[PDB]
Amino acid sequence: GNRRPIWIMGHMVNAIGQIDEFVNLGANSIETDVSFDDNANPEYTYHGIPCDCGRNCKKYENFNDFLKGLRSATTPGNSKYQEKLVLVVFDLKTGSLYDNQANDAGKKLAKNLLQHYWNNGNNGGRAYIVLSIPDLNHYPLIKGFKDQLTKDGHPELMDKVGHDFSGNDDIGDVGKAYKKAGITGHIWQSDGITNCLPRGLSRVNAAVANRDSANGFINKVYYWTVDKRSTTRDALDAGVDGIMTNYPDVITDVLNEAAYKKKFRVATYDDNPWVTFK
Ligand SMILES: NC1(CO)COP(=O)(O)OC1
Ligand SMILES: [Mg+2]
Repeated sequence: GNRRPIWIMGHMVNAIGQIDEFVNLGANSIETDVSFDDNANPEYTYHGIPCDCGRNCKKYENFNDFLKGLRSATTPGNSKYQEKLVLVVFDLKTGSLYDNQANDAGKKLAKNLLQHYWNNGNNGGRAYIVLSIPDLNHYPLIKGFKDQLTKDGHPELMDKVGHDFSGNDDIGDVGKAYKKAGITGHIWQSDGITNCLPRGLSRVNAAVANRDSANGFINKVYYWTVDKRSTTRDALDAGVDGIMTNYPDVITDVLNEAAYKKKFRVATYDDNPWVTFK
């Protein structure tokens, strides 16, 4: 059959200069951490210690500066345009917020993305965006984000927006969270653990099983963080759609192996990230 399109997701891409670094190593997507201030406004692209093994944890930007850089990287005609960069996952570090600030945080995020990434609809960045939320109880962030885009007069940008709950919750609990949020597509399911620790495939297999069932709710599955060729082959063998990595070149090398070239290909802008692969 057709090759499954694969997102090679650069991990912890939090300084503007790292966007090119990861894309030039083969990533067609990046993951960026978003810290929030005491008012639920996005503040920095900052992960902080502890972080993945082998990585500097403290590179960061003002969030809106990063967005402007991401916009340059994803706007056709810009001198820094990277046609290959087609998906950005924002790892929303909402751990610092009270639960009743989740909706507010979504609204503030939408205002920043609209102003600095989508440029108020004037020739903005073209990448698809995943809002990745680590706590199922923060699902009201999604409605806040959508209602703010709608108030500002750009509800159509939701077409470029998808969803992830990154806490490794039980898959049934995840689906109930989406049901409470009223979400019925554009769903990515993360599964994983820091590259510092070992992990098995039980939950990622269960996520794949949900995605490929007739009435599942997951559209795409990605495994993180994968820095080794053998783990990459395992995750591809299990049928994932995305691999998050500190080393995009390692993933690329496996995908260029002859047996994997026949079954996978690097996703491009015309691969809709919200559509389950068949
Ligand atoms: N959110 C994850 C999973 O997508 C895990 O934490 P992280 O900061 O390593 O980024 C990726
Ligand atoms: Mg992260």
